[PDB]
Amino acid sequence: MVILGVGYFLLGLILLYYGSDWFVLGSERIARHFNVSNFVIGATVMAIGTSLPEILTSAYASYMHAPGISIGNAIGSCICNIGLVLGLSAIISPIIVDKNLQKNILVYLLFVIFAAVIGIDGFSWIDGVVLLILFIIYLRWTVKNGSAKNNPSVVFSLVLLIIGLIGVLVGAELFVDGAKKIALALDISDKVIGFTLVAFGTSLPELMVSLAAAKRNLGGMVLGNVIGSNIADIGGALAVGSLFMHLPAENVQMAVLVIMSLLLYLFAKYSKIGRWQGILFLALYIIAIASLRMGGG
Ligand SMILES: CCCCCCCC/C=C\CCCCCCCC(=O)OC[C@H](O)CO
Ligand SMILES: CCCCCCCC/C=C\CCCCCCCC(=O)OC[C@H](O)CO
Ligand SMILES: CCCCCCCC/C=C\CCCCCCCC(=O)OC[C@H](O)CO
Ligand SMILES: CCCCCCCC/C=C\CCCCCCCC(=O)OC[C@H](O)CO
Ligand SMILES: CCCCCCCCCCCCCCC
Ligand SMILES: CCCCCCCCCCCCCCC
Ligand SMILES: CCCCCCCCCCCCCCC
Ligand SMILES: [Ca+2]
Ligand SMILES: [Ca+2]
Ligand code: NA
Ligand code: NA
Ligand code: NA
Repeated sequence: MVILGVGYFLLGLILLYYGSDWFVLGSERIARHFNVSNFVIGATVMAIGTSLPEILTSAYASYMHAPGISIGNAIGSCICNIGLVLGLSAIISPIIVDKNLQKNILVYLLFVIFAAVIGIDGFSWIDGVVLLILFIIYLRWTVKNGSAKNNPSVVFSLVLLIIGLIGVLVGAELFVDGAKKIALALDISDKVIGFTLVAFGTSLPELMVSLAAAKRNLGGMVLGNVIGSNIADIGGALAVGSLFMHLPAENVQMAVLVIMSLLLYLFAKYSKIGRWQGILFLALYIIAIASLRMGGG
C-alpha cells in the first residue's frame, strides 16, 4: 500500500520526465510541419492537451456540487502557471518577446480582466458560455496570425507528440495517486491540504512540459503554453464548471491573477521575460501560497 504508492509516485515521475521531453520534441516538429510558430503550437495543441486535467477536474467538481473546488482549481492553476511555471522557465531560458506575440499577450490580458470583471458576483452558466466562445475565437485568431501522402517525418512527429502527451497525463495522475496512497498509508492524509494542492497536481503537465521546453531554449513554446493554458483554464475549465452550477466569486485570487498577467504583459512589451522577471514571478508565487486561504475552495 505504501509500497504501491511509492511505485506509482516514482513511475509517475519517470513518465512525467521523459514524456514531457517527447511531447515538446513532437510539438516542435509538428510546428515546423505546419509552418506555425512554436508559440502557436504551445498556445493551442500543447496548452489544451496539458489542461485536460483542469477541464475534467473543474467539470467533475461542479457536477458533484463542489463549485468552490471547481473555480479554485481553474484560477489556482492560472496563478501556478505564471508564478511557478513561467517563473522557473524564464530563469532557465530568458525570453525576448517579438512584436506579434506581444499583441497576443495583450489579448490574453484583456481576456483575464474581462473574466475578473464578470466574475465579481461569481460565474454563471452564461458567463461560461461567453468565456468559451471567446476561448474559441482566441484559438482561431492565434492560429491565423501564427500560420504560414504518408510521410515518415510527420508520422514520427505525431507519435512523439501523442505518446509524450499520454506520458505526461498518465504520469501526473500516477504521481498524484502515489502521493495520496503514501499519505494515506502513513496516516498523514489531510483533506484541506489535498484540496489546496489540486491546482498544482493538475498543473504538473504544464510544469514539466515548460521546463523541458525551457531546457531546449524554446522560449516561444514556453510562453505559448503558459498563456494558452491560462486561457484554456478560464474559457474551458472554469467555463465548463459554471455550466453545472454557479461558481462563487474568488475576487482576491482573480486580482492576484490580473496583477501577475499585467506584469507578464509589461515585461513582454517593455522588457524581457528573463532572470529577474522570473525571480519576481516566483517571489509573488511564494507569497501567494504563504497567504491565500487554504482548501483550494
Ligand atoms: C475586441 C477588442 C476590443 C474591445 C475589447 C474590450 C475588452 C473588455 C475587457 C475588460 C473591460 C471591462 C468589460 C466589462 C464587461 C462587464 C459586463 C458586466 O458588468 O456583467 C455583469 C454580469 O453580472 C456578469 O456576470
Ligand atoms: C479572445 C479575443 C477576445 C479576448 C477578450 C476581448 C474583450 C472581450 C470583452 C467584451 C465582449 C464580451 C462578450 C460580449 C459581451 C458580454 C458581456 C457580458 O457581461 O457577458 C456575460 C453576461 O454578463 C453574463 O450575464
Ligand atoms: C506536500 C507535497 C505535495 C507533493 C506532490 C503531490 C501534490 C498533489 C497531491 C494531492 C492533491 C489532490 C488531492 C485530492 C484528494 C486529497 C485527499 C487528501 O485528503 O489528501 C491529503 C494528503 O495530505 C495529500 O498528501
Ligand atoms: C527529475 C524530476 C525533476 C523535477 C523538477 C521539479 C520542479 C518542481 C518545481 C516546484 C516544486 C513545488 C513543490 C510543491 C508543489 C505544490 C505547491 C502548492 O502549494 O500548490 C498550491 C496550488 O495547488 C498551486 O499553486
Ligand atoms: C482554425 C483552427 C482552430 C479551429 C478551432 C479549434 C477549437 C478547439 C476548441 C477546443 C475546446 C476544448 C474545451 C471544450 C469545452
Ligand atoms: C481591472 C478590474 C479588476 C477586477 C479584478 C478582480 C477583483 C475585483 C475586486 C472587487 C473588490 C471589492 C468587491 C466588493 C464586493
Ligand atoms: C542560470 C543561473 C540561474 C540563477 C538563478 C537564481 C534563481 C533565484 C530564484 C529565487 C526565487 C526567490 C523566491 C523568493 C525567495
Ligand atoms: Ca494542466
Ligand atoms: Ca458573473
Ligand atoms: Na495546459
Ligand atoms: Na492546474
Ligand atoms: Na493549467
